[PDB]
Amino acid sequence: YNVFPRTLKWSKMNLTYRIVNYTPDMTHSEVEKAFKKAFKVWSDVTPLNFTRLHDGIADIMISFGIKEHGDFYPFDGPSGLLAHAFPPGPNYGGDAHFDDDETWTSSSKGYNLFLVAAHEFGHSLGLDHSKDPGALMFPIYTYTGFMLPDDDVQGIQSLYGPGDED
Amino acid sequence: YNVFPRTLKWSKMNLTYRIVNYTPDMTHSEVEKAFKKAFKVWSDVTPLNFTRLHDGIADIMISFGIKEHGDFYPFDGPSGLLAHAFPPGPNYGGDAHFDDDETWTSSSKGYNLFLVAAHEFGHSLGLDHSKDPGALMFPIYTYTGKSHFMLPDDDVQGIQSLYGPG
Ligand SMILES: CCOC(=O)c1cc2cc(-c3cncn3C)ccc2[nH]1
Ligand SMILES: CCOC(=O)c1cc2cc(-c3cncn3C)ccc2[nH]1
Ligand SMILES: [Ca+2]
Ligand SMILES: [Ca+2]
Ligand SMILES: [Ca+2]
Ligand SMILES: [Ca+2]
Ligand SMILES: [Ca+2]
Ligand SMILES: [Ca+2]
Ligand SMILES: [Zn+2]
Ligand SMILES: [Zn+2]
Ligand SMILES: [Zn+2]
Ligand SMILES: [Zn+2]
Repeated sequence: YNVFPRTLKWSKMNLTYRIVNYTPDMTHSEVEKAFKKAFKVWSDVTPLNFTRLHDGIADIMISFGIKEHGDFYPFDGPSGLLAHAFPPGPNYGGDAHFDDDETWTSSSKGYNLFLVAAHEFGHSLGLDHSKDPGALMFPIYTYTGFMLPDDDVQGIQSLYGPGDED
Repeated sequence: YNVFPRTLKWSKMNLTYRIVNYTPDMTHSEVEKAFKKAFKVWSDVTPLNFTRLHDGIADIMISFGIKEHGDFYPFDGPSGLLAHAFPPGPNYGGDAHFDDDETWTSSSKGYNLFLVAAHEFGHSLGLDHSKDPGALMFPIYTYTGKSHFMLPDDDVQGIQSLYGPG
């Protein structure tokens, strides 16, 4: 027999993602690089592995949409809500949605896609918002050139462990 | 940091359920008796008690739906997904939905509702799928043709590890 896990987390370490569509704001290449680096933020401190799929059903389906886009969390046009992601689970679980009424960038203008994605993928892996003001999972956007804060390290390792520690 | 905490088990032994609507396939009486019997499977070997409500909010809301039916876990017409249930918790937690594109029966002409409900209520109470091929919680429907149902030992040990013996 099997009881349900104590916390919402993936039960396998090999996860797949798919970029379903792209923002007008950045090249395909810029978006792919941003997401790849965002996943590496988390794989670097756990045993998780992320492989990209070009079609079909992935564990983490990533898309850009506006207003109503197929869930209970409609976006709201420019400004306000920027993105959201669903906790590990069946079907839409793990999926990450970005509001394409925002301006997404590879730089410090608008919202840096890498940084917001890194935050959203935290949710896709089972992290909620943190009260640690320095945490990646703190619910307020900040821009910098990346090292993952310790609060997020402790959080993600509480779920999946550290993977290779060196 | 914060993770998404799972309610492993119900915090209370006395649970309510409500049959929100009914399948065309069976009489109201047949449906009510199947669900009552499905709960009895679990209450017979634990301290859990189940009482039916006819109106308002209940711990376990039971309904029949087709395709997209309000939770963004859509059913798929005849065959495939038969039903799903949410693990213990608030909101949708505990709720059980049956695909009304399936044929439901009190016998063997279709899917026996009692059996599928007994399995689905296992999920409502915090059981995941078993790997024991003889378990009720094994994810493959089977019908024995016997007038009496005996809860397999795997499921008994499973549910009692959560709630203890009656
Ligand atoms: C909806 C708002 O949530 C976010 O998207 C979000 C992005 C983000 C980035 C940083 C950060 C920047 N440089 C270093 N860190 C740790 C810190 C918190 C953050 N939150
Ligand atoms: C696809 C979802 O899984 C189910 O709906 C399901 C129903 C079911 C019934 C029995 C059974 C019948 N007679 C005695 N047992 C133990 C065993 C396993 C089962 N799984
Ligand atoms: Ca917005
Ligand atoms: Ca998904
Ligand atoms: Ca845009
Ligand atoms: Ca179906
Ligand atoms: Ca409920
Ligand atoms: Ca039907
Ligand atoms: Zn969304
Ligand atoms: Zn967030
Ligand atoms: Zn449903
Ligand atoms: Zn099941």
